[PDB]
Amino acid sequence: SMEQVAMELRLTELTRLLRSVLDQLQDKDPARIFAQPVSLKEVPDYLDHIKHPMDFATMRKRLEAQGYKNLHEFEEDFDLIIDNCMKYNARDTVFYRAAVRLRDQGGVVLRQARREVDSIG
Repeated sequence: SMEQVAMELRLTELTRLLRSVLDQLQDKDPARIFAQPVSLKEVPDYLDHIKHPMDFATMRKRLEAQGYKNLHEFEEDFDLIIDNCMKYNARDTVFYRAAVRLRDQGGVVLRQARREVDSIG
C-alpha cells in the first residue's frame, strides 16, 4: 500500500534527522570514550553492574536498520550511554566527567531536535 510507503517516508525522514543528531552528539565526544561497547574482556564484571550497555556504534547500527520509531527511543539510548557511565565510574574520574560534559552539550542538540521532529512531523 501507498500509506505504508508514506509512513516509511516518515520513518525514513526521522532516520535522516536522527543521523545528523547522532553525528552531532558523537562530535561532543572527541576522546572516543563512548564510540564502542565497554569491552567485557577488559571489564569482565561489567554486566554485574550495568544491565543495558550502550555506545555510539550500537546506536548507529540500530539507526541504519531504521530501528528508532521516534525521538524518544533514540534519547533513551543516548541517556543509557551517559547514565551507565555515571553509575559505573566514580565522580572524580575522567570517564564520569566526560559523561557529564556529553550530557550537557547534548541537551542543546536534543532540545532543537525535539522542535524539528514536532515541527516537520
